[PDB]
Amino acid sequence: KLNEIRVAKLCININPGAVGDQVTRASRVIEQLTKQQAMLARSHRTIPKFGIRRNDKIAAYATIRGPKALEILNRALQVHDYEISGRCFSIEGNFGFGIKEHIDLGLKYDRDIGIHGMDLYVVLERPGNRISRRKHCQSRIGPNQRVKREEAKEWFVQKFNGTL
Amino acid sequence: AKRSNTSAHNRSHQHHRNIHKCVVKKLWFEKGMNAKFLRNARYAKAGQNK
Amino acid sequence: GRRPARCYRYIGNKPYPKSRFCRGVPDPRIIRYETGTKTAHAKELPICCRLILLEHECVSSEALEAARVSSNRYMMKTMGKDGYHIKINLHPFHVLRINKMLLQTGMRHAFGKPEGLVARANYNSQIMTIRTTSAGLKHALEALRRASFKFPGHSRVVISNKVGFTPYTFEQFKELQANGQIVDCGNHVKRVYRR
Amino acid sequence: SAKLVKNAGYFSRFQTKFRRRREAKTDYVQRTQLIQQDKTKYGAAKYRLVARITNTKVIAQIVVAELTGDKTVCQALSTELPKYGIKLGLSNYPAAYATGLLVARRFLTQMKLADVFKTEITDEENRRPFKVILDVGLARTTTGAKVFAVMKGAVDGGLFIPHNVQYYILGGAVADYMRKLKKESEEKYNKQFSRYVKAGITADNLEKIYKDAHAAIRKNPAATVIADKKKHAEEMKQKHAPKKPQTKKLSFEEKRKILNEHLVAAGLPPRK
Amino acid sequence: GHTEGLRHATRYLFARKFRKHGAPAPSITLRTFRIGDIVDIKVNGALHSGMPNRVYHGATGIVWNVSPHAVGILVKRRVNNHIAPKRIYVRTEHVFPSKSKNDFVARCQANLKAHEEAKKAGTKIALPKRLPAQPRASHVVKPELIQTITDAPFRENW
RNA sequence: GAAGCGGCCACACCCGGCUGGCAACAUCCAGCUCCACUCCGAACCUGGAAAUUAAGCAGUCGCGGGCCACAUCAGUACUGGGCUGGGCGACUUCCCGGGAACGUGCGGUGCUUGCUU
RNA sequence: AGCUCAGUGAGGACAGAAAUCUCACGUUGAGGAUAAGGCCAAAAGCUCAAUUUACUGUGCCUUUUUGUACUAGGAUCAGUU
RNA sequence: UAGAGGUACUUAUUUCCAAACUUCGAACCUCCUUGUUAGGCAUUUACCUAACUGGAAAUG
Repeated sequence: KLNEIRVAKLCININPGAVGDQVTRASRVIEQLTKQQAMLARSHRTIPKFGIRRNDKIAAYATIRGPKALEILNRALQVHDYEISGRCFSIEGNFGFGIKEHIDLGLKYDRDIGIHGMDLYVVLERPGNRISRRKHCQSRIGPNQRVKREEAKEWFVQKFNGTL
Repeated sequence: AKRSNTSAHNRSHQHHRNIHKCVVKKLWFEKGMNAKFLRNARYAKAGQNK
Repeated sequence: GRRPARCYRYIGNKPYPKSRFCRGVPDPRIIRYETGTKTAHAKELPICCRLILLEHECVSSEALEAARVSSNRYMMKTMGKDGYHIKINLHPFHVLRINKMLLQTGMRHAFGKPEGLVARANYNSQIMTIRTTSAGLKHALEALRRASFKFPGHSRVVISNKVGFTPYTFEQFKELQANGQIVDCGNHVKRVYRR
Repeated sequence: SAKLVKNAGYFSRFQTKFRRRREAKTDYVQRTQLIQQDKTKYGAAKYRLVARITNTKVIAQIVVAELTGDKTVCQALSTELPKYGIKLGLSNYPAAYATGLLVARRFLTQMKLADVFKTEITDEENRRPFKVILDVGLARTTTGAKVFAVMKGAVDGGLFIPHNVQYYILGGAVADYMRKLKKESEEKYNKQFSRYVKAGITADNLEKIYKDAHAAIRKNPAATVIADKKKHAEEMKQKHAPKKPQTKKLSFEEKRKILNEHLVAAGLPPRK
Repeated sequence: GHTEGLRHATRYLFARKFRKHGAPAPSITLRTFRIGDIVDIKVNGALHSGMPNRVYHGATGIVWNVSPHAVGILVKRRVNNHIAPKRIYVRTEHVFPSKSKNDFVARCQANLKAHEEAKKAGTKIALPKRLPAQPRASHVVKPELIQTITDAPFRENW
């Protein structure tokens, strides 16, 4: 029961590309979908090539927990027919995937806002990852509770009935 | 023009002709020390003689 | 050009390396320190033959490259790039200086610009080696006789007891190999400490 | 494959944090300014009310610092509160206040100053009160926290704790949250308040029980005067001894036996 | 280019040993001092408020003032000809109780232990005192391991 | 034996195995008020108690990394005095004193201050 | 009061050596106006919030007494925020 | 300096170094103590302590 893998969170971010009212529009893309008012990312560097200042709003991003994060993956992976690459998975057993052609997830009426593509990313963990997060009696989790890459792929086939 | 800048050859000789130990008069130094301590140390002495 | 090396033989200052502070330094005459069959073994070339210096003084970089070229060209002539392995065990890090002079302002602001690299030797420092087979031990001694006239002072040529460049005697080497304590790296001997 | 962080060169260089920084229980920047006293006061004690809240238990102490180590003068603990009235909810907000009254009134009856300092204090020709500081710890100091519940118990008990500041107090806010599950959801009332139903105290009773808890604490504060303490400490080892003993240390003889039997598989015996 | 700064030529004085960086333990602040007490000044390199000078590192003195965080220490610097007194103020985190007298105070109490207990039986007292390390009484020695040391023939070993 | 509070602050740290939960610590369950997320009850905060020792924690194991200790290393390196000692010099015998380091070998891997069931 | 940096490792629509997001290791190598050297990790760093102690008045101490000062710094007392 | 093992880097090694490198660390130096030390008693205080038949300090 407490060796169950679950979805800890599903962190979206949207970088439109280029500065201005594309970013505040991309907040409304998050807000209606996620039901959560979006955090606005600031840059760390001037890069003249991509059209970026040091202190300006690049992206929007938001962090989804509970049943809501599990719900969106069911609709999101149905774009790809429950299929992603095997090399999506990181060494901690966390994976992500692209949805260009926004509105797929995603149903909506575009008018003032444009369509904007999506960087989804999932975080698979056990129960007791409290202990790294907390203040009082903070410590490291065990080798056993740490999610391997190959166990995470077995979860993905078991959960969604998916294929690699 | 260019003569010597310094020397310490026979500093030691002169010092030892006489390193006299300058002795302190008393250990308390009432210019320093806490005023709040010394304030009370007056009222200890003043009350006693009466 | 150069000074005579009797100028810069004995050591009358602290050591003065190439760094942030020295700055305007020319690179040394040496590039290669090591020639012959470099990729060999302890077991393949057991016999070794050293050149030991019997003085406390500076050795120039120009001497060490003169000694390499005279060593190689004798060992190339006799046996012909197969057996031998030459190595040089000084690296010149000390930088020399000059007051220049070449009207003039002599002895005022006397500190001078670096002229060349040098190596500071110590009494019984080995400044060269030749590792080889028992066939060409004869040729190794005749090489290091010629290389000794390159160097300042006087300097003894010695056949070592110990194997290769390893610190192990021929008697000790069989006991450790047999014990299995020692192991072989690509080159030289790597001990096994059982930890 | 990139640089291995954690060489020998790392671990040889590595300074450790103290111990209770590693175990992550004390802030030592708090503690060094909690303890300190002016050198013109010399060897003088100042007391500090520790009030750390675990799950289930609300612990509360009064502590003096010394060079050997800290010394509790008096202690009180929310598993005592069944005796005075409060059977369940021993880390409630009103349970935290009730321990605050115990720590006050036990401490004052040990010092024999019970007739003085009855109520809160709020100034000359009068005996000065006990300075007792709050040690919070690593718990965060927000308003309506259970650390300052223990404080308000200690102030209303007797002790001058300095601060700048009766709902939540006689079981309110617990009692309202009972009604929201009882009225609407019903299923959730069985999850949330299982034990309460079992007694069953009910939503209404929470207000009543606490007032008579505060009566009984003020009347008969001190309890459980056991002696001698050595034979008490011996009984607790037997009483709470694991049924299964912990693995015990292999001696140096039998370690070298087991080392060699492993080395027989891979060769090159025996030694160490 | 000789400089007369406050913190000058103290690269290695105010360094913090090795694996003893950070703030000190809060047991240090709990310690107490009095007037007349012998104390040695050695510095915490971390704590910058209320240091001594570089010169009074490793320097014994006597306490004369005591103040909320800090102790007035009387210390005898050697000037040029003569040994001047110097009234320092310095914080308690650079100051420790010195064990200069603890040899002397051990003996006085050990003497009173002897001087009383001689009278308690009484009987009659032998007088103990300190004495430098003295040349030995005669005595007899049987060993039963006797090696024979000799110089070996020299061999180079390179 | 467990817990709050600590003292010296790695014999206590770091990687990886194994054996334990009567109470206790904890994971955990839930989100209404106190208040909390420059988004999120993840954290912080508050109210729980269904089931677990999988993790933390506790004890223990590894020809483990590191740390600590003793013995060798070594009367070596260096060094304070002395010579109308040697040596073109550079440096260095000897006489009266002091005396390392790295390395290797074997051992160890927290000892208990005051209160509580 | 809360948080941890530099960097390395793997990931992630357009995305590239460099944009924003995520987890893991991370003794401090980053950063702290600037020279160089110390010092610092639930901070002295970074972020957020409220603020004016960068305040008033006299002695004292250190650098430095084989030469007393000014500069700079330090421990207090008496106030007040 | 120069090979071997991994996926130009990197894990262990190796030849040989630093006045403005230090994880160890001498010799030679330097500073403090070595006669009065333990108490007990009760006056003084506007100071300190929650409190005084306490602390701190000086008077006997």
